[PDB]
Amino acid sequence: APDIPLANVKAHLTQLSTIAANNGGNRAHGRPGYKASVDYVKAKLDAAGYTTTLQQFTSGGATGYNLIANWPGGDPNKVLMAGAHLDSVSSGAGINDNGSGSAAVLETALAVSRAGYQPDKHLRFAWWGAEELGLIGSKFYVNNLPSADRSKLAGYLNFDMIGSPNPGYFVYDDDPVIEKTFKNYFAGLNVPTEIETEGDGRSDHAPFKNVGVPVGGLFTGAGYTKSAAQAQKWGGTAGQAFDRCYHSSCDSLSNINDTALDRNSDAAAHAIWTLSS
Ligand code: MET
Ligand SMILES: [Ca+2]
Ligand SMILES: [Zn+2]
Ligand SMILES: [Zn+2]
Repeated sequence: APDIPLANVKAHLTQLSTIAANNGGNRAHGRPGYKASVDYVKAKLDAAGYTTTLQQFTSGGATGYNLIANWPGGDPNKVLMAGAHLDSVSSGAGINDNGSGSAAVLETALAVSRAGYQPDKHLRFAWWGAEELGLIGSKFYVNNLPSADRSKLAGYLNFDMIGSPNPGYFVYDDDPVIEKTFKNYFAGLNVPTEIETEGDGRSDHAPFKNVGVPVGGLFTGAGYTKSAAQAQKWGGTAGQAFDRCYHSSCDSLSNINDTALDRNSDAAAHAIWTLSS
């Protein structure tokens, strides 16, 4: 797998920050900042050769969208998917929640095209709308997939909050093979990992997990407080939240830890290449 360049991921975060500032200060469902975010991600993918689909749905009286991107080729009967929600809450730009995961998945998709990668499994990437209203966009996607198509899913990898300013390195404990793939990557960097417990079923992997699709993912922490033992293994500040700007107006470009964002972007690419071979 390629090393994902941190500067390219940060450039996507800068564009999402400008989009929020030009649209009222947020990228929330039903507000202009959300569709403008979708348009930016779609344009980058279409230029790189992906087949893109916009899936529209209505929630809370307003139109939302999921953006699905398929890399042509690979086995149609074994699909590996990776995704991230693209909406924010209405209090701010949502740069760590979840510009961080959205930008890492987007740069991984661009890296597949730049590398001229031809995977054995078919690759599909998704950016979900309306996650902050209760996983509405990912539930819409799973509820509308025919059973024949659901059975072709080999795994779904989720990236939601991966650049927290006082980070921890948490790996989901769902499918064992996906979990081992991430743990082995961090082992090679000599960075310890812990099992994800703060978010539980509260992100877009839940609808997939509930229908039997293997899932996994990465998380760097939200409102919970980092312990002394955790600061000893990862640095940072014990007694402070992992993300002091969770769902706040201060979840801006300054609310990102570059080391954690780079490590988790590189781990995302490593898992995508490893599991699609
Ligand atoms: C990964 S669980 C914590 C984040 C939560 N899904 C959110 O969007 O706020
Ligand atoms: Ca990197
Ligand atoms: Zn989130
Ligand atoms: Zn959130």
